[PDB]
Amino acid sequence: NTTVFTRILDRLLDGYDNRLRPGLGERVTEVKTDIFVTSFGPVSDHDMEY
Amino acid sequence: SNMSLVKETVDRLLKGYDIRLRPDFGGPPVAVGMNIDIASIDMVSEVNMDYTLTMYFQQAWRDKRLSYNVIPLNLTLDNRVADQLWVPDTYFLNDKKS
Ligand SMILES: *[C@@H]1O[C@H](CO)[C@@H](O)[C@H](O)[C@H]1NC(C)=O
Repeated sequence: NTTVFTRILDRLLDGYDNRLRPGLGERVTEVKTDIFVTSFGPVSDHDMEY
Repeated sequence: SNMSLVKETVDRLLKGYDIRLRPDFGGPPVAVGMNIDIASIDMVSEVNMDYTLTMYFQQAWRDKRLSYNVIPLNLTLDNRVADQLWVPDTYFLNDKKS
């Protein structure tokens, strides 16, 4: 089924423009965000950074 | 559809576009307006005689070849199309690492 999967992935980017967001003039894009902090690094006091 | 119309417009704009030539290559100079939105000045070192600043450096010019009169909205394209337009060769003379 590698042929069928390749034909799906090829039909998927057929005529795709990656310079236009989904719903460019007809809607507003809704990006749902999430964060999983794997490690809270060392807080440097001199540079006031973390 | 509106999306297909915009895609056709953009493809027409970038077709036959010469990046080697600035706007008005054989005419008057192009006017590039600068803006700077300084986010922070991090460190002012006396031992290296330098200072680090983070800014939102914006430039605005007028390219007649990227002019469209089909859609009435101000297009915002992906940041990867800037590799296919002409952008002025601005450099900071007294920078060391940026
Ligand atoms: C495009 O930008 C100009 C200047 O910022 C503004 O006057 C105009 O309303 C904008 N167009 C749209 C469709 O918002």
